[PDB]
Amino acid sequence: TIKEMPQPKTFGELKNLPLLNTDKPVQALMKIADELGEIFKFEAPGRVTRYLSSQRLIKEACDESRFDKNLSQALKFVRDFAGDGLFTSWTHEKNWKKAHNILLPSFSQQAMKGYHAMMVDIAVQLVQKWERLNADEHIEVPEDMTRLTLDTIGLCGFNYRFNSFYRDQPHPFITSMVRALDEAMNKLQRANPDDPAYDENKRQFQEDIKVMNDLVDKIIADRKASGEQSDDLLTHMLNGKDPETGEPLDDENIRYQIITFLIAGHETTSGLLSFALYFLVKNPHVLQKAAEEAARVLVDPVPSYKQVKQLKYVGMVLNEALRLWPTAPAFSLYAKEDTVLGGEYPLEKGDELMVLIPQLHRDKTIWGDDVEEFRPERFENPSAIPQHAFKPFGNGQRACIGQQFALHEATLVLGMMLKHFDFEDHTNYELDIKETLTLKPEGFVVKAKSKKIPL
Ligand code: HEM
Ligand SMILES: CC(C)c1ccc2c(c1)CC[C@H]1[C@](C)(C(=O)N[C@@H](Cc3c[nH]c4ccccc34)C(=O)O)CCC[C@]21C
Repeated sequence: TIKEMPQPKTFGELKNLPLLNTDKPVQALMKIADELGEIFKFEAPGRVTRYLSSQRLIKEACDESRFDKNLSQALKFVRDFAGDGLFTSWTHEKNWKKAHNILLPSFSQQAMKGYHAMMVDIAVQLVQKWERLNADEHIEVPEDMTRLTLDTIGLCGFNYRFNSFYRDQPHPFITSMVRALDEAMNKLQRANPDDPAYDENKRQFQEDIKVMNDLVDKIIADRKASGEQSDDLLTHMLNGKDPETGEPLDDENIRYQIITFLIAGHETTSGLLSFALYFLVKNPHVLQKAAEEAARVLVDPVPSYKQVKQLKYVGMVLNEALRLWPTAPAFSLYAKEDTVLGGEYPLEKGDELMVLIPQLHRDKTIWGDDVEEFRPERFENPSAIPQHAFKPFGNGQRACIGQQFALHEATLVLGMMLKHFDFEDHTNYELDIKETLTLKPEGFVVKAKSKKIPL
């Protein structure tokens, strides 16, 4: 039976647009989904989209014969500096399939054996930082996790050291990247963007793009000028040929790929580690089980690749953090042809869908009544999970190319943190989720008491 779609409250001629005039739009859309259910229409002047929250409908949205990746307005604003890199390109652009074919082997689970030593380099810098704190001191969790994830992708990506553990103020490239990302996100709720009042924003945005291009173009030119073969993605991109076209990536597209990886490794991955540690300190029995696994498995001064693979419970902790607060919380699709969603909702070719991942991950028909509880054991038997119920890394050929990298890095770092320190929630931290490009537990702080185990 063809059904009328619910719609949240309207503001006359502005329709639903003012609902996203908020500093926590994902959390606002989750509350709307709680009220309206598995699908709702969102209208603004000149656009309509449909927000999906149920596994029943998202399993159909994930059918690549019926739906392809759409560039949200968010991605279109980020494309002004990420260009036709993998994340901000349409599936039909030549540079998407070329870069996908060239880079897939560099991002495989087996490729992680080659990045492992570099990931350990940065993970040891984090452990040494925390070992060197004085008794009276605390840890700023998202800040240190971001130092770690940014430095890991810089070193594994391009053999470039941001040296984030040597700094209070970000590296100048990172101040320009963060300010460009903040401008991109700010433009989503900026009425009259061509008001001369925004001339200062536009000048600054162009300066920040120039800072990013200048450093990345220099690193690519320097690498071509040296002939050096390294264990990094830049070597793979300079040498690689697409088997289909037989072509390599050009230097401009390589720059966009590097900027794309640095955005990804600065945002989503540090939020995963921040939320994982938040949930562990709030659930001491889970923390104890994870710490027991780390002590049993990590028997050497630094972890081996194989030891990280044997941190099964730590991997379940990470999946359970991704379930509750996935740090890339939505993605957009368009209908390839006219189609009916869920036997109830007719769509025309081109019609857009948004997948609200945190709400999908709270579908009680999948996870049961205890959906708000942090219970990593939910992931003990993943064959029991119905199709498309768990989507923190997106869908199909447009799924996260970085998934294996992100999870290897996070499992290694969290394993070492649990081996080396006991943790205290010394402030009884009240979760406050700040929304930018990503989600983070803003102001999350802990104390770490060394177990005095040498590296
Ligand atoms: C916990 C960490 C991460 C999460 C939750 C995450 C999540 C996602 C999601 C949901 C998408 C699909 C976006 C869409 O459909 O519009 C995506 C795409 C992508 N991610 Fe990640 N990501 C993570 C880490 C990384 C890392 C570390 C890298 C690279 C080093 C990376 C690179 C990418 C790229 C290049 C794409 C585009 C892939 C394509 O369309 O060909 N991500 N990610
Ligand atoms: C770049 C990646 C990492 C990213 C980051 C944040 C968001 C996305 C993706 C995609 C989804 C997006 C939200 C939830 C979203 O639905 N937006 C939609 C709808 C929309 C909101 N205001 C607009 C102004 C003009 C045109 C469209 C829009 C959209 O962006 O089209 C808005 C906040 C940022 C967020 C989480």
